[PDB]
Amino acid sequence: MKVRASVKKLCRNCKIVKRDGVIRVICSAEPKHKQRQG
Amino acid sequence: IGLVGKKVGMTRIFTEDGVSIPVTVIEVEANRVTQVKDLANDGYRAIQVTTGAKKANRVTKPEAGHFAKAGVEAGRGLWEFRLAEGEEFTVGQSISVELFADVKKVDVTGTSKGKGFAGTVKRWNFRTQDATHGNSLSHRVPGSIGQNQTPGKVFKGKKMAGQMGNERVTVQSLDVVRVDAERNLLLVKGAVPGATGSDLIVKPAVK
Amino acid sequence: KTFTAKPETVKRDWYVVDATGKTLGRLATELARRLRGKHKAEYTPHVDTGDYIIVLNADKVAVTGNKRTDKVYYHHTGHIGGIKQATFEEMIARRPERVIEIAVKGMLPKGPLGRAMFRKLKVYAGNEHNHAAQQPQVLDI
Amino acid sequence: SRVAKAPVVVPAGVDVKINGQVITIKGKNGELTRTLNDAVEVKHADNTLTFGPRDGYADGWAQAGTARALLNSMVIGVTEGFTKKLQLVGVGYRAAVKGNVINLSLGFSHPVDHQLPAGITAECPTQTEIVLKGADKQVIGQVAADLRAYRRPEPYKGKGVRYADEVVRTKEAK
RNA sequence: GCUGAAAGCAUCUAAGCACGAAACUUGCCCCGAGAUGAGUUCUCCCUGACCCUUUAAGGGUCCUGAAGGAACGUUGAAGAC
RNA sequence: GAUGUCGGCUCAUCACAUCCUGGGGCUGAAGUAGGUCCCAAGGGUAUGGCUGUUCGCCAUUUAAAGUGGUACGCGAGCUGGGUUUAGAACGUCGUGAGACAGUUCGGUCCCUAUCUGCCGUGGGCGCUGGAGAACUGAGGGGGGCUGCUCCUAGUACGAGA
RNA sequence: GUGAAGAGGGAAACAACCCAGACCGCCAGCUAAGGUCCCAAAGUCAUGGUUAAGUGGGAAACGAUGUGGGAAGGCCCAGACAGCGUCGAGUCGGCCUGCGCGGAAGAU
Ligand SMILES: [K+]
Ligand SMILES: [K+]
Ligand SMILES: [K+]
Ligand SMILES: [K+]
Ligand SMILES: [K+]
Ligand SMILES: [K+]
Ligand SMILES: [K+]
Ligand SMILES: [K+]
Ligand SMILES: [K+]
Ligand SMILES: [K+]
Ligand SMILES: [K+]
Ligand SMILES: [Mg+2]
Ligand SMILES: [Mg+2]
Ligand SMILES: [Mg+2]
Ligand SMILES: [Mg+2]
Ligand SMILES: [Mg+2]
Ligand SMILES: [Mg+2]
Ligand SMILES: [Mg+2]
Ligand SMILES: [Mg+2]
Ligand SMILES: [Mg+2]
Ligand SMILES: [Mg+2]
Ligand SMILES: [Mg+2]
Ligand SMILES: [Mg+2]
Ligand SMILES: [Mg+2]
Ligand SMILES: [Mg+2]
Ligand SMILES: [Mg+2]
Ligand SMILES: [Mg+2]
Ligand SMILES: [Mg+2]
Ligand SMILES: [Mg+2]
Ligand SMILES: [Mg+2]
Ligand SMILES: [Mg+2]
Ligand SMILES: [Mg+2]
Ligand SMILES: [Mg+2]
Ligand SMILES: [Mg+2]
Ligand SMILES: [Mg+2]
Ligand SMILES: [Mg+2]
Ligand SMILES: [Mg+2]
Ligand SMILES: [Mg+2]
Ligand SMILES: [Mg+2]
Ligand SMILES: [Mg+2]
Ligand SMILES: [Zn+2]
Repeated sequence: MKVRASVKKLCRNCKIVKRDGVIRVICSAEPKHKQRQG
Repeated sequence: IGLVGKKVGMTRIFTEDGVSIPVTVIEVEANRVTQVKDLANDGYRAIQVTTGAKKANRVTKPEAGHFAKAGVEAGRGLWEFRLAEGEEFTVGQSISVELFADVKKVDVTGTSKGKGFAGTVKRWNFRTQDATHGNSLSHRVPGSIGQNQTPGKVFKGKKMAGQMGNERVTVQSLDVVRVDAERNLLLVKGAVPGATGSDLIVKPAVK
Repeated sequence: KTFTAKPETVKRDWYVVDATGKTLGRLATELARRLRGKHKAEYTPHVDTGDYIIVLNADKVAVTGNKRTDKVYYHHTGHIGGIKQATFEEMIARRPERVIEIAVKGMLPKGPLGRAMFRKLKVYAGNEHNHAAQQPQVLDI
Repeated sequence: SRVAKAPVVVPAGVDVKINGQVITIKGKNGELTRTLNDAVEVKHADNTLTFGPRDGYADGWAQAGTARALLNSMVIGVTEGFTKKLQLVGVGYRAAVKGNVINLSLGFSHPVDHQLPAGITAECPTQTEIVLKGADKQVIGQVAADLRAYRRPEPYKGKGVRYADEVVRTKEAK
C-alpha cells in the first residue's frame, strides 16, 4: 500500500474507488500500484 | 459455590518422591445453609451459609431469629455464595469439605495481616535515597510528589504512606493437596492471606 | 407587584411520554421546557412550577446522521488519564435511560433548582412504569 | 437503473411471496428469504417481477439495480442451484468431507476443520479438490472465501487453496 | 473479503453480510448505596393513661424504657488516636 | 518591595512523530532474516568505565535499551559536582587598580503546612418508627511485560547453506 | 477611531473590535449591534434552493467517477459506450461554476 496525499492511476488497469470516505487506487495487474489517500 | 473455613496454620506434606509440599491447613467444618436467595424474591441466586458455633447469649434476638427460621444452630458469622445455573440447595442443608474432593485448584480469600500505617518504602516498594553523601533528613521520605505549576496539584491514586494490609485478598489457583472429610480438613499448597485462626473463603479456581 | 408562584402551593401534574422514534434533542427540549414550567403562565424563575414526566422506551430514541455510531459521550473519572468514552450505541446497550437523562440535564438550568427540576423526570427503558398511582396523562411530544 | 430496467423472469416451480419488502421464493431445490431496501417496489405479474425507484429516495434507481441482481440470483439457485469449486495445491494438501464439516490438512501443526453453514453442503471429488453447492450466491461465495483464506495462494509456487477457476500470478524470487 | 448495483462491465459499499490487534467494552482482583437516584432481602423490638390550647406533621404531665446500642472492664495475629 | 539557576537522586504524569511486544500492505519478500509504509500508547523499555556533565565515546547486556511535553517536570522533597561572591595561583591583557563567554585549588542550600491537592483514618447528620445482619452493583481503582528451550519438524521452503 | 480619562448592550469569558456616550427615579414603550430549539429574552417563522462532511463548529500545494447549476464539443438507430459477430438508447471527456471530501500528528 502506498499512502499518499496524491493518489492516481499508474497504468491502464489501475482503478479509482472511494471506500469508507477514502480515495483508493486498486489495480488488477500490479500490487505496487495499490494506493490509499492519507 | 465455595465453603468458609478457618486458617489452622501451615505445615508440610512429604511425598513418596521426596518432595516437601508447603501446605496451609484449612479447617472446613460443616457450612449450614441459613438462607436460599432466588430471582423472584431477591433478584439473584445465592446461598447464605454459617459455620462454627456461637455463644448462646452473644447471639442477638435479630440474629437468633434469622437462624431460628432456617432450623440451624448459630455459627460465628454469615457468608454468601452465588449459585450457577446448574446448582440448587435447601435451607438447613449441610455442605462439607467433600464438595472439594474432585476440585484440583482453589482460590482462597482472607483478610490480610494488618501492618498499620506503612511508609512508601514498605507499602509501595519505593527506593530509599542516599544513606550518606550529604542527604539531609530524607532517607526513607517519598521524594517528589508531582511536577510544577503544570499541573499545580497531586494526582489521585498517588502512592503515599498510609494503612497497609488488614484488607480482603484473594490468592488464585492454589493446588488442593488433600481433602479429609473425617477431620474436616482441606490442605492447599502454599500460603494464603491472614493470621492463624482467621476466616477463609475457599472456592474452586475461577481460572 | 408582579405575581410570584409559591413552592408550597404550585400545582404539578404527572405526564407520560413515549420516546420511541422521537429525535433525541427535539424530545429533550420539550421535556426540559415542561420540567422547568415554561409552558405555564405562573412560570417563576426561582420556583419549580414544572410537571412530573415519565419517559417510556428510552432505548428506542432516534438520532439523525451517523450519531448512533459517531456521537461520543465523554466523562473523566477524576483520576489522571481517566478520560472515558462511550458511543451513543454503546450507551443505548448498557445504560439507555442515561442518553435521555444526559440530554435533558444539559438543557436544564445549572444549580440547586435545576437539579430539583431533573428529579421530576422519570426515564424508563421499557414500556412499563411503576407510577400508576400518580395517574399519568399521555403527553404527545 | 439498466439492471432494474430488465425485469426478472419467474419460472414454473418458483413461488413468489411479496409482503411489503420481504421476497420469499420457494423453488424445488430449496427456499430463500430477502428483505429489501425501502426505495424498491416489486411488481410481480405475468410470471414476471419488475423493479423501480419510489419517490423520496434519491438513490432509488441504484437500489433497484441491486434488488434485481439479488432476485435473478434467488430465481436461479432454487431452480438450478449455485455451485463453487476449489482446488488444493501443495506437498500433501488433502481435503475431506464428514457430513457438514470439511476436514482440511493444509500443512499446519493442527487439522483445520470447516463447519459448512445451514443449506450450504459440500463433497470432495478428489483429495485435491472441493465442490460447494447451495441456493444462495452470497453464502456459497463467503464459505469458499473462508476455505481459501486458510491457506491463500502464495506468490512463488501458487500453493494453497485456489479457486479452481482463478489464475495465480507467480513471481521468480530474487 | 462475500454478495452488489449506481456505471449492461467492473467495483469490499452505496442497500445487505463476514473477518480482523497487547488499543476499546467485558471476563480476573479490590473498593463501592452520601448511587441525596441514599436501593434490596432476612430477622428482631415497642400495642399505657391523660391534659392543654393561636388545632396541628402542635406542647406538656404521669406511667413506661423494648429490640438494640453505648459506656466501663479484661483484651487482640486490629491499631498513631 | 526576589518566579532559585546546570547535572544527578527520589517520585513521576501525559503525547505519539512507536524502541520492544501485537495487527497489517508493498518489496528488487524462496525460507531464515531484512527494507519501506500503515494501524496500534495495553504493558514493557540496561548495567558499567571516563567526565560536574546532559551528551558522547567505550565495555558488556537486552525483546527493546523509543522521541518529546510537563517552570529545558520535580531544591517549602534530597544533593551541591558544574556555574556566578569574598581567599589564592598560572597563562593572557593592562603602567596600574584590576580583568578573562581561559584555567586551577578552597569555599554556610532556612521554613513546626493555614488553604487547595494527595494518601490514609474517624466524628456528625441524612437516607422518614427503631434495631441487628446479609447483600445488589451505579460507579471507581488495580492488573495487562516478555526471553529461552522442546514438540510440531530438520517438515514447508531451498541448488545447497 | 476607540481605550487612556468611558459605564451600558454584543463578540462564551475578552481596556483598545461592533453597537452606543450613564444628571436622578419608574415592576411603561420603541429600537441598535447582535439575536429568536433548551441552558437564555424572542420564529422549532414562511417560501425556494444547497450540504451528508456534525461540513457548519481550524489548515495549503496537490489528489479524486462526492454532489447541484451553466454554456458549448464528439459519436449515435448509416446501431454509439460497455459486455461483445451481437444487443437496442444513450454514451465519451474537458470548460466554467455552487456546496462538500482527502491532504490534517501533541502533550492534566
Ligand atoms: K442505603
Ligand atoms: K517523561
Ligand atoms: K512489513
Ligand atoms: K504502548
Ligand atoms: K524555571
Ligand atoms: K537542582
Ligand atoms: K515552592
Ligand atoms: K525540606
Ligand atoms: K487556597
Ligand atoms: K471618548
Ligand atoms: K462540528
Ligand atoms: Mg474498513
Ligand atoms: Mg497489625
Ligand atoms: Mg537505590
Ligand atoms: Mg543542614
Ligand atoms: Mg540523616
Ligand atoms: Mg486549575
Ligand atoms: Mg447561567
Ligand atoms: Mg456486478
Ligand atoms: Mg502478553
Ligand atoms: Mg511580593
Ligand atoms: Mg500513529
Ligand atoms: Mg498507559
Ligand atoms: Mg488509553
Ligand atoms: Mg484490555
Ligand atoms: Mg551512561
Ligand atoms: Mg527544570
Ligand atoms: Mg523530561
Ligand atoms: Mg532544604
Ligand atoms: Mg519546588
Ligand atoms: Mg560547586
Ligand atoms: Mg579574588
Ligand atoms: Mg495615565
Ligand atoms: Mg466599554
Ligand atoms: Mg458579557
Ligand atoms: Mg419590539
Ligand atoms: Mg426563551
Ligand atoms: Mg420551519
Ligand atoms: Mg469542524
Ligand atoms: Mg479543504
Ligand atoms: Zn496499475
